[PDB]
Amino acid sequence: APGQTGNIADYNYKLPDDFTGCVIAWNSNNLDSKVGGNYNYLYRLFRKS
Amino acid sequence: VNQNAQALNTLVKQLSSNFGAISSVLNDILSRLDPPEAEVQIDRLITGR
Repeated sequence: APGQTGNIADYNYKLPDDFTGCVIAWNSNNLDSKVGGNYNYLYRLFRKS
Repeated sequence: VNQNAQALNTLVKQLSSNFGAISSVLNDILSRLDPPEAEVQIDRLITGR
């Protein structure tokens, strides 16, 4: 959400207040998912600021 | 002399009025709520003062 906090919002990417688009999602579970977990994608959970 | 004293006195006392915000002191509002939700309270305080 624009201008709202969160774990991935604060520590990774926050949407700007000028965002006019739609938040569109699609289910990737039949493609990007792998057996035993998908280690290709990453995320940064913690940061100093 | 009484109209200037009473005019300046009302002019100072209106700073103590809250005008619809959480508190009349800007440090308690800026030191607690986040800046995007807080900016609405600042615009109501500036418009009242």
